[PDB]
Amino acid sequence: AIGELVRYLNTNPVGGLLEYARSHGFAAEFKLVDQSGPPHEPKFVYQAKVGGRWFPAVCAHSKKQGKQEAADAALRVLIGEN
Amino acid sequence: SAIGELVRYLNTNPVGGLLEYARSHGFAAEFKLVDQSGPPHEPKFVYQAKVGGRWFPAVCAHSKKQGKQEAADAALRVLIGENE
Repeated sequence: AIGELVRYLNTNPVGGLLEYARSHGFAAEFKLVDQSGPPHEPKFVYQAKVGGRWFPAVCAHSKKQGKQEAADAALRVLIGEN
Repeated sequence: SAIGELVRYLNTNPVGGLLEYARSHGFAAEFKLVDQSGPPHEPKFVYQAKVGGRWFPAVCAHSKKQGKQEAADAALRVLIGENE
């Protein structure tokens, strides 16, 4: 359980968080909280929601990185709780 | 928690509501600045509430006062969703 959470924390945290959700029968989702900036310097704020619970919101410079940064924050919260 | 718990604070005093919730669990209610953007005369702020080891939905606002209010309201609505 904890081992499965640590496994993909670095290489693919979205994948690790999605598998945690799948193992418990609920969803992991990545809320796009905000988009700012001009095309040459876009900024996104993302936050994970897993099974009705919300996790630290994070910033990033792409949607793809934003989702991974949000998943990383969520996994670290979950690793600590377990 | 029972139907109606915390509903009193919605749209009247959401920050004070979250402060009361936090005290009932022995924690401070925290409002975290997540991001700031825009030019100095038209800022945008993203805030989210935190109570102990629990996090709540992040929200966007044009001022710190409005961001905290909205973050508190979003947090209360998550908590009210636990009522049954």
